[PDB]
Amino acid sequence: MTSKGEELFTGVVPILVELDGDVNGHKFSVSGEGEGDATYGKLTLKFICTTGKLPVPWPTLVTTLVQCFARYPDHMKQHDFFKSAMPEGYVQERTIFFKDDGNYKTRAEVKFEGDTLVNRIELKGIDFKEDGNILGHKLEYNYFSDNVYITADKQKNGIKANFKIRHNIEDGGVQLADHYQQNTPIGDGPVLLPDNHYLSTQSALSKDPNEKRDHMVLLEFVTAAGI
Ligand SMILES: [K+]
Repeated sequence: MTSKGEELFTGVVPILVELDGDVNGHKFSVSGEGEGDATYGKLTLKFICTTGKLPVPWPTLVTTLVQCFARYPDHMKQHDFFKSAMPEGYVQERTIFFKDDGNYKTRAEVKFEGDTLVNRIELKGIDFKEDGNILGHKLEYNYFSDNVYITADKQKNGIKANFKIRHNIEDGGVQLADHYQQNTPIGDGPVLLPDNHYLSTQSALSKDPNEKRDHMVLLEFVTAAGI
C-alpha cells in the first residue's frame, strides 16, 4: 500500500469526536461516537450536546464534526493525504462563512488515540444575527451533499480545500456556508501530497427515537473523485 497510515483503515475503526464551541458568546459542547469504514467511505456517528440545548443548528456543525475515512479508488491511492498522516494525525482548520451572517472558525486535531480515531475541535463563531438562520434555528434538518475541492499545499507539507454547502431554510431558500480549509500533518513522517481532486460527500441526518438529549445521528458517505 502506498502509505503506512492507509493500512489502519482496512477494517471498521472506532471514532470519538469532542467539540467545544462559542458562537456570539453562546457556549456549547458536543460529544460524538461511532465508527468508520473507509473501504466503503462510510461513517455512522451519533452526537450529543453535552451542555443541554445546542444554540446553533445541528446541520451547521456536520462538516466540523474525519475525511481520513474517504474511499479512495485504486487509481487514486497516491492522492490520500489524510490517511498518509496517520497515526500521528493532522490539524484541520477552517473558516466557514455563512452568507449574510456570521462565520465559524475551527481548529481540530485528528489522530489515533490507542485504536480510536479521535477528532478534537475548538470552534469560535462571531458576527451572527441573533435572529438569522443560524441563531434563530431556521434550517431544515435532513440531508445535504457536496464536493470538497482539494489541492496540495507543498509549502506547508499539506493540503487546502474549499467548498460550498447549501443548507435548506425551512419555507425558504438556502443558507450558504462557504468553507475554506487547511490541513497539516502533526508528525514528521512522509505524507502524500495530492493532485487536484474532490471528495463527493453525502450527509444524512436523523434522530434516535430513544434519545431524550439534544442530539444528531449522522450517516455519511465520502468518496474521492475527479481524477
Ligand atoms: K435547526
